[PDB]
Amino acid sequence: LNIAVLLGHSHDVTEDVNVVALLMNRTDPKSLITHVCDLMSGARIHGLVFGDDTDQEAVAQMLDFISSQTFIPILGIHGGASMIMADKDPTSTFFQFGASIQQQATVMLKIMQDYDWHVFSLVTTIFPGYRDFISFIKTTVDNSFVGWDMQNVITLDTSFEDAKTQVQLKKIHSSVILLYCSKDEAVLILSEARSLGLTGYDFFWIVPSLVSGNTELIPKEFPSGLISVSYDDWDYSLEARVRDGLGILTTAASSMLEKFSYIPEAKASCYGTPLHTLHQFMVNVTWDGKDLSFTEEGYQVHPRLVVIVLNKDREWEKVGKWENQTLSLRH
Amino acid sequence: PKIVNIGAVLSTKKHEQIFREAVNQANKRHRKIQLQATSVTHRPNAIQMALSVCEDLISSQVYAILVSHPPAHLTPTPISYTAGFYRIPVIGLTTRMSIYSDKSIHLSFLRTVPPYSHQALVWFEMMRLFNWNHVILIVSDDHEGRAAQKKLETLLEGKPKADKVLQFEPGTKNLTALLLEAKELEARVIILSASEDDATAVYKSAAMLDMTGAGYVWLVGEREISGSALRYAPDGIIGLQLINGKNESAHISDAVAVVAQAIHELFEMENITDPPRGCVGNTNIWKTGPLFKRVLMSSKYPDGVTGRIEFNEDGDRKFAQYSIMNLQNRKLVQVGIFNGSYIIQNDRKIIWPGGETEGTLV
Amino acid sequence: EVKLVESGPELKKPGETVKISCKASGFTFTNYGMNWVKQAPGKGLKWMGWINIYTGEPTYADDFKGRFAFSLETSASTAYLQINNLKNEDTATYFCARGYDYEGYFDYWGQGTTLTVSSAKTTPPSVYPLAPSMVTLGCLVKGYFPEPVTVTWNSGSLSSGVHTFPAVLQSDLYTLSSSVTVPSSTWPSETVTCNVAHPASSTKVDKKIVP
Amino acid sequence: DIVMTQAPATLSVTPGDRVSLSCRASQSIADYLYWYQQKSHESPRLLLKYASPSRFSGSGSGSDFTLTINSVEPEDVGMYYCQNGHSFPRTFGGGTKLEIKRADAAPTVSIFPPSSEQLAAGGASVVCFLNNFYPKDINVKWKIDGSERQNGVLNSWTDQDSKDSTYSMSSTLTLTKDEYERHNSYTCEATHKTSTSPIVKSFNRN
Ligand SMILES: *[C@@H]1O[C@H](CO)[C@@H](O)[C@H](O)[C@H]1NC(C)=O
Ligand SMILES: *[C@@H]1O[C@H](CO)[C@@H](O)[C@H](O)[C@H]1NC(C)=O
Ligand SMILES: [Zn+2]
Repeated sequence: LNIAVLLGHSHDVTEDVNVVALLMNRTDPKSLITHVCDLMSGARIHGLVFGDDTDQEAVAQMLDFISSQTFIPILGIHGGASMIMADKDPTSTFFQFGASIQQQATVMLKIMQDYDWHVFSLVTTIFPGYRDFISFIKTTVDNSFVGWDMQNVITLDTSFEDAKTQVQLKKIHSSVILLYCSKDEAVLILSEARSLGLTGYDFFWIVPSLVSGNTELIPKEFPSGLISVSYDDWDYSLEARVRDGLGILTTAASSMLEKFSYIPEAKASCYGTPLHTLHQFMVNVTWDGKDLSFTEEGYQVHPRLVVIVLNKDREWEKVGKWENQTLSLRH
Repeated sequence: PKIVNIGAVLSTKKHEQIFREAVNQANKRHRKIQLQATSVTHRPNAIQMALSVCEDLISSQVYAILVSHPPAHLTPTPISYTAGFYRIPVIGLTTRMSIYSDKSIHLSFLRTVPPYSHQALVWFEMMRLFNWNHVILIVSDDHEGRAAQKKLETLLEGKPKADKVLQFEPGTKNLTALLLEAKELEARVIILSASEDDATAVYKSAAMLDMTGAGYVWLVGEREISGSALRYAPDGIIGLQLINGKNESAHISDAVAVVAQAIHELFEMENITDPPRGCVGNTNIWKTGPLFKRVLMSSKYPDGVTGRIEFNEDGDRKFAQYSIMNLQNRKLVQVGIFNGSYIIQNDRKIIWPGGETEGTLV
Repeated sequence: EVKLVESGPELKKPGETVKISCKASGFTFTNYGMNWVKQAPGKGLKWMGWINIYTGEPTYADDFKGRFAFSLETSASTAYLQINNLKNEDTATYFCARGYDYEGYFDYWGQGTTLTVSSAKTTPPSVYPLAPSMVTLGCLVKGYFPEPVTVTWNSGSLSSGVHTFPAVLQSDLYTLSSSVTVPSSTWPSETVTCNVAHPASSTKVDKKIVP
Repeated sequence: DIVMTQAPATLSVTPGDRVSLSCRASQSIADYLYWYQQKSHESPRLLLKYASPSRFSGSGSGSDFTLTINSVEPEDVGMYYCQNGHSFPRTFGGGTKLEIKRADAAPTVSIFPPSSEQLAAGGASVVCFLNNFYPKDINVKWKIDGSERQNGVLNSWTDQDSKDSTYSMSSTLTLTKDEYERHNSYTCEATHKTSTSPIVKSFNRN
């Protein structure tokens, strides 16, 4: 019934259903808790649709924590709230509009297959998720046919001295490079690879959405011709994201009208349990053309995956699409 | 002399006093950098605990936060998320749950205590002491049982045909079909990894198939020999007890000893920024956060009260010493300690399940 | 942005009842304790008690055991202080200080609530301006009761070089004076205004200074 | 009940010296010994936490504590209380007033005759301002036609300034309208350390 929408100043956005719209550019842990708790007390909210303008992945960590304490369904729509890293707490109702690491690697492998990029090297840090990324593309290459010659994976550590990252980076001897690390670490790795002559057009760097992140904040250390798989598709308008988020909640509310005969009233206050929540009837929702169903881990099943390249004008160019029929449609 | 603040979330006020004294003695051990102690006790709810980290701890620019448990087991989580937002190292002192070893959730988390899963390091050592080459591993199908299984099988493959694994959903009381499969696999040494409630269910069903008797060796950890699990535990069982794992004063004065050493190592480097001053209006991480975490995990403190203090790649404590307990005549008897790399033989008699005797020979 | 704003000064006859407020801001209200400190005009600090905020559990002192009561309103983030059966010894300034970690140090104080407990008629003050490289002017506030009176120059424009002197008791009538030193190039070429406000009488008077 | 006793209750330091204010306790209170600074017209401010600005430092630990100021500033003028936070009831110390040394400054004397608004309303008060001087010791005598008068004189004093470090005083001579017009000469003399001759400021109503 009563739903709130929190967004940032990005993408130029200015404003049964009882939507409460607000906009603030403070996304620290205290500001996130304060907004949601002050929204819960003073407005019996049954669901939240959140988005921000930063690359802070820990915002999704805070929203999941708030959702398990307030019992409020929260939908990460844009920014760090939509970055997939930690698995959703089972006792929470926090879901995000994004893809998993294995879903991006399937697209990354599909790109290399269609361009006969069989020989490739692997470059990862000790950042969480690297062993998941290595294990997936290794088993997918070892048994199933998408890569032929994969150089042994190179492990890095951006926190160490440049000399340490430089000595380890020269071991790459392949034209295609899969680079998995944080966006903060990528600024340092790609700025040093440029000094080693490894960011030219005779090399193809493919990075997941953990490196690209926001399609709006592009660091200058990203070399021209950087290939990435991201889900902040600028054509997936922010106006449409909240429409999909609202559609999931309203459908989950009407589907919770009969199995139980009510809608869970908002909690009394954060500052000094329900028999039924909207946890079910929400992970299995179809709205308009595509199904917006989630997984128990938190991420989407059929996400808006897209392939982007960094133009020489310091801009991202959309040259691929995967969301259609589980196939890669290059341009 | 510049000020370097250290945060803490402790149980009682008396423990906060010990924390300030630990920091006080740290300043006596050498001058150019003075450490200050900032601490609070636990809060009623997790939201107020999270808000207390921002308002009371991060607002004072803490380089690290020590977290201990409240009086009367996942309470470090609000401290982990809030301070880990800025990549501030959080040092756990009491919690032993294996969920804090997953850097995908708790990236900025360390521990002066090992998780329950690292008890497989002692199980692996006894398999070498008695030349055991075939064991049965019964774990619960939860986050705690998966980690004990993976840690044990990793130590075996790093020289899984040496061990069979049987899992069960937690809360199950009908373990009749489970143990029957264990008996049909030529079982001799059974290694169990489950909670105090789930272990009690395994022990009761063990007395049904007469697997409590003279033809089996039971090797367990700490939760399986505590509380109701100890009442139904088979006579002659062998469990573990983490030495100093429950003090909270030993781990306060040891965590401070490690943090103080790592702070001085840190300021020997160039380009160092101060930690965030409060939460509100700050969305970027502490730039020195990741580096200081790497300095902490690389720290080696051998002169600790709880033994040598080193951390692994996940921040879990290494070189932790255990107590090998053997239940005989309804009383736990220490038959030896886990030195930390070896098993020191204690001149006591091991009584196997059934009545016969042996010792931690050779 | 942590602030503790108390209610205004009070005037009560012996045997009445006062209720002093103390609203908080900038922090989670239910994570701290609220202490109450009394200070007599010439004397020093005396601790009255403390009330836990998460649990409305007051803890009064032995001297303040009987008539003082600590109230709480978590919805509005405000603590109260109620005093019954007032004596002549209750005339003091009452601070509310935040208890750190409930029972720790007092890290944030209020501005203070001045309480006057006597049986005298409250009279509005009388204002008489004083006129004579640097020129110093004056303003005389001559008979009034009770004590709390605020004197400002040019509504806050003149805030450098102001000497407001403490009042003197004179048979239930206070009297003070205030001086303002200004350059010779800012008078009488510029206008000088003496502001006098008396909260007990709810009166404000403004007197200019003309040669 | 624990009694907090801090001695001395008054000190005079030089701008840049090192001050050490001690605080003693009857019983042992571990390190639960807080410090507060109450300036001229403000509420007290928490200085140190658990016996430990960058110029204030704390030492001592059970029954004997100390508050040290490695470099006193003119804004350090005020009161300093030490609070016991170890046992109920919470008790404070007696306080210690911190005055500061300064260079001798002659007072600025200015006398003001009774205003027309007051004479037209009964009574007459003659105010005399002596502002911005050091040290604080000063004598003020009222003279009417060369005769010293002490009856009906009200004196008030300001605390030492946090920026100027000087003192100021006002002296008012209260008479009746009959007594004021009865005479002619009204002087406000004063003798201070900075004066070889007594500073006199007078006015003739004629
Ligand atoms: C160790 O812990 C026990 C109980 O946990 C406690 O009684 C004892 O004093 C502690 N010893 C120390 C801190 O040396
Ligand atoms: C463990 O034993 C080895 C050799 O027996 C010895 O080097 C080591 O010091 C022992 N551990 C401790 C903690 O003393
Ligand atoms: Zn976007």
